Amino acid sequence: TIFSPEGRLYQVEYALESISHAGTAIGIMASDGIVLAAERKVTSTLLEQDTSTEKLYKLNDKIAVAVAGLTADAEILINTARIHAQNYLKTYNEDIPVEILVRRLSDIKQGYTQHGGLRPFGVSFIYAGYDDRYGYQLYTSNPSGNYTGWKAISVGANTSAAQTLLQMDYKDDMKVDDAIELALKTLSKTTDSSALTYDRLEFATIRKGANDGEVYQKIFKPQEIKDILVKTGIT
Amino acid sequence: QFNPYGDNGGTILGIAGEDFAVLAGDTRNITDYSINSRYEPKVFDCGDNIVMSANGFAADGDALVKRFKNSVKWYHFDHNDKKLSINSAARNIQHLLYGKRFFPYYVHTII
Amino acid sequence: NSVFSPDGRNFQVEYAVKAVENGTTSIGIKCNDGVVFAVEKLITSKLLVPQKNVKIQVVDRHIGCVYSGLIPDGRHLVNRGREEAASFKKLYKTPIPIPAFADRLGQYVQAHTLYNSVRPFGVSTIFGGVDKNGAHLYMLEPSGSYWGYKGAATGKGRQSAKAELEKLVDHHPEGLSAREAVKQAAKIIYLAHEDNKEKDFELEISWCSLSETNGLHKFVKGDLLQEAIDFAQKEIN
Amino acid sequence: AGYDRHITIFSPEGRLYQVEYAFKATNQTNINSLAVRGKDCTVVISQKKVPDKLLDPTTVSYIFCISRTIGMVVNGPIPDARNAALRAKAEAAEFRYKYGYDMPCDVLAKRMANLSQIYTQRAYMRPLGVILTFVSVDEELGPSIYKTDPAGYYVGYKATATGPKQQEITTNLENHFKKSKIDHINEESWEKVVEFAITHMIDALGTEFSKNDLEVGVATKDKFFTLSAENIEERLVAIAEQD
Amino acid sequence: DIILGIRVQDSVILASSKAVTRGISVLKDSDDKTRQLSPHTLMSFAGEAGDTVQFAEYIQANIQLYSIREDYELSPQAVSSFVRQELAKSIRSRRPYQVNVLIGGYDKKKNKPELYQIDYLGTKVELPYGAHGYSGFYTFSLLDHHYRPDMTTEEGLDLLKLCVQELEKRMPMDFKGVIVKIVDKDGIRQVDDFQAQ
Amino acid sequence: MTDRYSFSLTTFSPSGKLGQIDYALTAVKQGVTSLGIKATNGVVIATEKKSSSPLAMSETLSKVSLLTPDIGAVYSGMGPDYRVLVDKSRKVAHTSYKRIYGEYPPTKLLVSEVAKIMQEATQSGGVRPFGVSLLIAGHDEFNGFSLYQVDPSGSYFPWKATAIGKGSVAAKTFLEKRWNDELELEDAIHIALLTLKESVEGEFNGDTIELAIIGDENPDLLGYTGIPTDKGPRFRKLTSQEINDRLEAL
Amino acid sequence: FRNNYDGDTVTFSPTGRLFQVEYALEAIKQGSVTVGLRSNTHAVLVALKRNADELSSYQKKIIKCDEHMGLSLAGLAPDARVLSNYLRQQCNYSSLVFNRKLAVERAGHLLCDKAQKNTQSYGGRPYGVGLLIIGYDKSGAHLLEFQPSGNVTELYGTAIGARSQGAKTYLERTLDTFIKIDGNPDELIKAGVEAISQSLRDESLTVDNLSIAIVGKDTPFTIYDGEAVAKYI
Amino acid sequence: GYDRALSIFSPDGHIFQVEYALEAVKRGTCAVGVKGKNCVVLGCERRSTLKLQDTRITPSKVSKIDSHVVLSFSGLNADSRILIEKARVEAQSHRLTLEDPVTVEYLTRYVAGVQQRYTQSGGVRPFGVSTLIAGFDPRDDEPKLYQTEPSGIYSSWSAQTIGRNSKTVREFLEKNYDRKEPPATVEECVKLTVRSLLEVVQTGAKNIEITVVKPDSDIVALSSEEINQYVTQIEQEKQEQ
Amino acid sequence: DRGVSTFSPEGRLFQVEYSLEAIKLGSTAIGIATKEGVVLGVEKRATSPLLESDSIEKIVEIDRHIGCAMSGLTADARSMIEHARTAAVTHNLYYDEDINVESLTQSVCDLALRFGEGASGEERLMSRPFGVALLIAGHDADDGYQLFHAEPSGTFYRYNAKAIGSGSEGAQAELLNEWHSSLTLKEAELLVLKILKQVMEEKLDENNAQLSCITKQDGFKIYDNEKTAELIKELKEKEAAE
Repeated sequence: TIFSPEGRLYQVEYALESISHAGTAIGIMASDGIVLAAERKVTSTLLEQDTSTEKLYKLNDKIAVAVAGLTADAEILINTARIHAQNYLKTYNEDIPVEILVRRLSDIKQGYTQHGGLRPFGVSFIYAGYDDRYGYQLYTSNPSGNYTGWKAISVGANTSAAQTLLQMDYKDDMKVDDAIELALKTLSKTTDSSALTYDRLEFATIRKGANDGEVYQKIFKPQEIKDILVKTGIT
Repeated sequence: QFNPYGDNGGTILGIAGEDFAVLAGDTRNITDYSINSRYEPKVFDCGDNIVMSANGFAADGDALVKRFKNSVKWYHFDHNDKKLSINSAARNIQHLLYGKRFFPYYVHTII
Repeated sequence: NSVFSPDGRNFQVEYAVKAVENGTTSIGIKCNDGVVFAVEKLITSKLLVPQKNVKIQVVDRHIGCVYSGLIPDGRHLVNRGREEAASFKKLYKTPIPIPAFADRLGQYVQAHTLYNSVRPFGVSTIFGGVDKNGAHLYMLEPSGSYWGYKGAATGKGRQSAKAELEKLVDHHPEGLSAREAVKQAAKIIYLAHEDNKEKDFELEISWCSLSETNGLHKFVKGDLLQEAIDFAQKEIN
Repeated sequence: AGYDRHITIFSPEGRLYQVEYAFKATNQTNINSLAVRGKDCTVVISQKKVPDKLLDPTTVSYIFCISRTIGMVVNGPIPDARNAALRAKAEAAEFRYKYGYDMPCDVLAKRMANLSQIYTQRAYMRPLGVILTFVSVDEELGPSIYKTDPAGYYVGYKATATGPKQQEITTNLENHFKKSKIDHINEESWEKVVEFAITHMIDALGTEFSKNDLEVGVATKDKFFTLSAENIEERLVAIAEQD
Repeated sequence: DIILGIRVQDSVILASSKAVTRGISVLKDSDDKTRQLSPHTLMSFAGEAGDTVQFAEYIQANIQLYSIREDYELSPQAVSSFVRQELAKSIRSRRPYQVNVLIGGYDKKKNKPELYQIDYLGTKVELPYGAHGYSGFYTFSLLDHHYRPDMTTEEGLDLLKLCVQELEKRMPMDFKGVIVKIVDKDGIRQVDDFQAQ
Repeated sequence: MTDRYSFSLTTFSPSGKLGQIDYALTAVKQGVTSLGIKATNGVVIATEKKSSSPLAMSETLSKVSLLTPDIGAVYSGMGPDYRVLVDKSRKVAHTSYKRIYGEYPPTKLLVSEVAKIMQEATQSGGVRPFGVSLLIAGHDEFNGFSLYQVDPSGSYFPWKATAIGKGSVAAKTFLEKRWNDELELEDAIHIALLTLKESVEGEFNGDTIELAIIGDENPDLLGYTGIPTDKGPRFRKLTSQEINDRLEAL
Repeated sequence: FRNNYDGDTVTFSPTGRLFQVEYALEAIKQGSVTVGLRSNTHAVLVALKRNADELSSYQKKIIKCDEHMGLSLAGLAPDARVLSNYLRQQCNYSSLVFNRKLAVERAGHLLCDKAQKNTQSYGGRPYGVGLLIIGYDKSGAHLLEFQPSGNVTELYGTAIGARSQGAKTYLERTLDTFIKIDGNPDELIKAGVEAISQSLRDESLTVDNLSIAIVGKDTPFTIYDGEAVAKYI
Repeated sequence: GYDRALSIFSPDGHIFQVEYALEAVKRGTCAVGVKGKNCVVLGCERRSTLKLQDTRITPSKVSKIDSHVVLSFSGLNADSRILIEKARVEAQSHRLTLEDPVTVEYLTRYVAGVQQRYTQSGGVRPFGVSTLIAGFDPRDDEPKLYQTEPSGIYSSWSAQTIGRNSKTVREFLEKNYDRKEPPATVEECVKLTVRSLLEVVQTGAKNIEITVVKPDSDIVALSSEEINQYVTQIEQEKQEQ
Repeated sequence: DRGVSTFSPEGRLFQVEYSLEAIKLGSTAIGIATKEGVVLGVEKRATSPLLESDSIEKIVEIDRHIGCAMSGLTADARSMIEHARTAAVTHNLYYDEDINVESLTQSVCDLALRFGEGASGEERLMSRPFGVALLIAGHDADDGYQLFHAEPSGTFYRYNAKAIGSGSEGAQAELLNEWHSSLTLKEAELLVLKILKQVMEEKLDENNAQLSCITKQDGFKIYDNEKTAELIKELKEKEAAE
């Protein structure tokens, strides 16, 4: 939590460096939905994929996060973010606006930056959320406690390569299905694996829920990723 | 039940002349219908040409006179031996008393 | 301090010992119904008031303490010793047994060798007295280590004093009297002054004997002090 | 001066130097101890070395009566030994008050082991330079020996030894149980179990003992006691008229 | 202490007594028992002497803070839930706030007027019309009869006139007339001509 | 007296590593090999009882521990660190779960809790990470059987099968070959016994091997009859005798 | 031997020395000179005050503690304030609780113990001031020398500060003369004034230069400054 | 509780942590404040490492404190949030107890106070933030502009700038700001603000934003268009030989 | 690099010595004590022509009878002034009189001590010493007009005249000659102006230098720009003739 002669925050910079080695996560924002895609770091055949979660977490019913960094450090922050959402619902009888929750988590991170002599959390988040003030929203936060809003963004490994590709193929008027497609395509080319299989992927979407007028969160089942991997020409 | 207060009687009197003042009291200390003492002074020279009496409940009166005497001592320490003016004493005594607004010194005090 | 060196020793305790070795020399002698305490007071200047910078300390009414090293550390220790004696009496009514009092100082000193935020004590304390079953003498080193002694010595002249003590132990196996141990303590302090002698020194003796003091700690003054000084001045010439 | 040498943080090889140095410290007193189990008793023996002639030998012990039933022998410097002794007494009394039965040997061992484990993990506490051997006739387990070290390690033993010549005493005992083929000393009286223990201490150390070179603690059903010199002397006389 | 609230079709109207009485004297005949919580939310209050203004002003501060922090006005429903939780906390503390409130607001997101009645225990309920204390014993029945869910604001003001008239006939104490205030899509205004109308 | 190290002893280095965590894993490496295998009707966890001198009583050391009547744990790394984690884990299963919901936690959530205790030691002032890696095996009504690994960082992941410690790399390979998703429990035990024969030098028998299952409910291990609505704990420590019997037909 | 062992007070050096305590002692050397001496009926403090500029005060160096007790400082002045303040409270406690004037010797033990704790606590520094303590109690006149190491000693006379050794040498030899100045205040003050001279390359001692304090049998602790010290130059 | 002192003095008499905080400020994007005859104008720049942002939701640089006072900053963003929140609370708290909105001077003195406190407390680092605070005192019309820095120093400015290449824009402002005649209108005050930013930013596209404050809580943010209208005018008008 | 309250082998506290170096880097403050009043003068030193010069508060009122000029890291003086104003007001509340100037200074110097790593003080809530010195001037019935220099060490000194800041070595030597025990108030004001003019980096005018005094009869007044500009216009003319 000390300053460099240059005016940077040593431990923060080093935490970002840590994140740059973690499995890539991508957020893409459509006109009618948000996509979350994330890649599991060099795994094995015996690793259970069914009962596994490591990169995509449900925060409440209208907001989810993609994790890049220390799994455990994220579990801590996830759980207090889950509590903050419930506190807000209790106080106001309304679900928490996506930004407000994001600001709160970013403030917690900022704390470990300014006081207390404890190490920052080695965690970056992509927040996908919906609320009735701003519609669909995609946010990013990192160890420095800084947060920004995005049309498409990536965190973790190879963000330079990933960012270039997203800038190339993204356009404001996309549908969720094309965003899903774009998400996989980007990860296909920034992987450190031979190819991209189903068991190395986590996938989630925040849609307007087929037919209702209500918002739906879908954490893609193993088999469902395998399916979505076929149609888009990757098998 | 325990009653923290008592009444030791006595009567004090203060009269201010042009260039002098007097504070007087009886020397009798009592409990109910008994005499505890026929000579128990309750008017005190407090230094800095101030005389004080805290009449009523004698235990409370003594605590107060003690604390004011000491208040004078520390005034001298903290304020380069300056004489405590009678008005400054009075104000200081207000603060002493009000310090115990919610568990008072059961005394009528004159300086 | 909370630091072992690779040999298993504690280098901060070890350096404390050095400060002790640097101090004035002080002794204890156990006698057949009591204990005697003695210390070397360096006269830095003629300006010191004689008899008036008392180094021996009483704990409760029956325990004496003397120390060598950093005097403040010794005093700090006795203040704790006094609270520890008061606390035992308060709860158990009886005054504190000596072995019990030794461990109370023991554990306290030892605690100051456990954390890096505290430093060990720069004193070795000799202390003892008479409890419900006899006389006891103890010496406690900066590490918290202590044992019972027949005789004890610490400070600059510890070797020469320890030698004399061994001679006494070996040549009086039947026991030594309170009067005798007082005279001998005076001898041993004079003999110990050899290794710290660029300065003049004042003697100080205390005792706690079942018969000579009714089991209470007293300073040796007047006739009995001068008689001891004489005995020493005689057997040094 | 690397920090991983001064406080209990890991070294690159996943090591804790302070703990290692604490183990070194346990040998500082140059004393060996051993414990064995009888049919219905448990015996601890330790060398007693009184070098200084000025010392009162009666006050020089490394054996502690923790409760009515549990005895403890320490290998390591005395101040740390007494620290762990006072604590174990405290803990044994507290157990009885809260739970209404006597703290068992193995549980107190575990509790002290956990305490030591804490110093292993927290930076402001140094480990204690000691190995603690706990002994009793447990009301459920029978004759018991449990031993803890500065790492926070503890285990139960058929028999055991500690000190500079630990290894020689161990193999000596190992070899005895290999032949006798049982996990105890098949002897009715505790006196003969002590005699056994001393005998095997002698063979492994290559030394003769007088009464003032030893310290014996015995643990029987509902009592742990230490032996006086004259009790030891009578034991020494009995080994003399056979061996 | 009269605290009345009526929710018509396009607005909410609050009427609050103007008297402040300490012991044997009426100290003021022009008291505004009301704080504005946001451009489209109004709170009326009655209860124990000190707590009354302290509570309202504290609620006001918090809502204003929220507003500036998000550059966004909280819904009546949300504002009222905040207020309820506050009282619900308070009721079990060392010295509870003894204050009853009505919250009237216009929800711009829904284009609906809303009236909330909350007592000092933190009992919240949404109502077509509401009151606190004795005033309800007279009004509720009068409003049960004359009230319609689709009245204009002008009609709601005639309904209150009937309520105040009844209270002036049958209440023992002189509450020195009411201040009336409307909350609609345009905000909060005061009908400062109700007393001699 | 009082803690003077109120800062993290585990901090990021310029390259992005967390030093003390790495070194904790290095400590885990030197640890004795241990493994878990998930079957269709059970889970097996097993390890070696490396006895320090045959005078030590192997049974008196718990390397495999019951955490809840349906959950067990085994470790590699530092025994003392494991022992305290077991106690804290047992207690937290009660204070955070059973005392609230009146039922023992599901496997994934107890693991989540242990992971928290471990993460905290990764970040709190004046502490070093735990020098262990755990394998936690259990059953719960809604998730069935599961197996998890918890590392010094507080990271955890589920495995169909795995091994940790000394001969881990080699054993992961051995398991990969022998694991299929149709294994009965007795098959998994057999596979575990085989996998563990690679790591061990000297004697290899029931008195040097600790092995526990999470299987069927054991009604006679419950302690009481009369509430037919639990047939007991699913956790069972295999006896020295039971191991040797599966070694003869090995 | 001198390197990494002067970090804090919680560190002993391999010699067995506490360097932070030793460096604190050094602050005294750099402090202005002060003298203390007593007979059997009185005790006197003579302190030479030191000006920062020709336009400045000669900083007070004598602090009154009770009606029967007081002290003179050399070193960090703020530290003299903390300790004399503590001494005021202790004299005060003794008076209120026990109606007993605090024995000078006990005041010594109390200062020793307060200073000691700062030679053993991490994150705290030793005191950086020496103090001379005079008093008249139930056993007569007393003088004490306080050192921030915690070491306190009772003496007939002494001096601390810049070139103190001169005054201390003089007093070591004048011993049997001044001790017999009984019932003669001004002659004891004179012996004090003459004692402070043997420590002055500086110059003459002027009106604002000099500060004297006295306490005796029927004399409460009084400080004399300037005008009333002129008769001693 | 960790209270190990981070901000200490160096031999030359400098608090290095405070010093390196200024370095973080100079690293941050530029901000300018210029005050007119009946207004104050604040202007900011935006970086260019990425350009796939969602500007609808992304935290704008000029923050509202109360309805009549605004705060802009150069330095660490995450730090500025913490100052802004605290300033917003104090604003409300002052209304609650003095029955009056804060003066601009007071709000400044408070933020500068919080910044100072963080230069002398155990286990905390100074704010890598320096601020411009602008607006009008309640029921007053004389325009106010102030600046605070990580040390806690604060003062008022006819015009001022902070952040990267502030040196150059302060260079510009010193030439073109006449004390005798402040930019008499909203319009001619926004012009001097846009000019002064152009030296540093490059294209006046999605990189320059402006905010105007008049008396009695009148605060309007300009759009890309209305800014582009100043960008287009100055580049064409001020090119000729 | 070791600690915050550590001693050098010379017997000085490092941090205290280094704070004094910070004060040397500060703007000049001058105080002159007479028998008709005490004058305090400061150098504004705006780092830019755009800084509004009268928002430079380097002379502050403490009570009606006590004023204060600062030098160094002036933001550190905020809490000292706060503490002084409180101590002065509080004293009036407890004693129905004015605080003595010495007592007020001593109270500020107490605040200045409270620096340490949660030290064996109590608690010492403050990590470093103050980067600012203060000239405290005022009047009381007992000791009349008084000037004080209060360093971040916790030591204070009474002066007839004093200069602190960058120009202090040269200014103090000039004060040595010019000060006599019969200086009128008007004479003293001119001397402050003169000495400031010498040591200031800029040319002295009413915008970049501030004058103030405390008189028994009018208390602490800050001289507004127009009244000071006249004293300058009166100095240049006084020193034209000589």
